[PDB]
Amino acid sequence: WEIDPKDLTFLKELGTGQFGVVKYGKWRGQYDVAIKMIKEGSMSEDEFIEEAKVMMNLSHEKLVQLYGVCTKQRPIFIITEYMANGCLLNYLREMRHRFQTQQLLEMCKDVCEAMEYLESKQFLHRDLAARNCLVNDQGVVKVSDFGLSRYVLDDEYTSSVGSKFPVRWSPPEVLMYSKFSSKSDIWAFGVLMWEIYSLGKMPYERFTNSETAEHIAQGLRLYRPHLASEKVYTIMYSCWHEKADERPTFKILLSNILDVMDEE
Ligand SMILES: COc1ccc(F)cc1C(=O)NCc1ccc(-c2nn([C@@H](C)C(F)(F)F)c(N)c2C(N)=O)cc1
Repeated sequence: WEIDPKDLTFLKELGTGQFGVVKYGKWRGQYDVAIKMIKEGSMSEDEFIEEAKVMMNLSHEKLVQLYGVCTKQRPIFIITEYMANGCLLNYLREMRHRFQTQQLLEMCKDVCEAMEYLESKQFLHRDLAARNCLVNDQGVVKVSDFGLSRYVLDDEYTSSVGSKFPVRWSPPEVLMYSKFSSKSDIWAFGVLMWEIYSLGKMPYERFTNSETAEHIAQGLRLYRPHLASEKVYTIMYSCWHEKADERPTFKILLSNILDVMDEE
């Protein structure tokens, strides 16, 4: 799990975010990697380092691989698979100019495969959204930052009443009782399908976070994006049953997605 910084070559800065600056580089001069230089005070570093091996064991082709950490310096670096097309949210917005609707369903299938694998390990993502998915050079969407919110220090992001909490991707039991489960990741997956079919629009854009929480509690749900067929909308809507036990599993969503692919 411990990578020697001597083996990294830094080649270009890709951007920055909540948890630090990201650079593209090579490991041992040969293998592409992305390197995130963790923002001081943003994460519970000792706890993340001890459990970096846990996340490194989650190996599925549709999960962005965590390769290791560099911890013998400040700041700590997190080394991952390089995703040349960057975050899915921005990539959807760029796609508006040139795309086939069948590509949208393939993106949903990629994320659903990763989530079925996490579900099989009873591993909660806790913040599934287009901004936490990445896209590689071949247009494959993969899920990233799985389980990271448990190590975030800022309560504005982790608390269900924090200004920065992902309210628009949360079911009623998370907003009210902070009750996370595989079924809250299912709800967020339905919102992510809506983000894909809306080419990166913000969910519930006319409403504030507090209004959105009330809207959801009243049973109101996102509309069908015009690119989604009624069969696709039925799948995303199935993620939004008020009762968590009524929502499907990722194995069921994957089969439904594969049925629509085989039919349309
Ligand atoms: C799989 O990783 C994890 C799994 C579990 C967990 F709990 C935490 C992590 C984690 O912290 N990973 C560190 C990391 C995260 C995202 C990028 C990245 N970001 N971006 C862009 C948006 C940008 F703009 F930031 F560069 C890429 N293209 C990136 C790229 N990989 O090409 C790089 C490294």
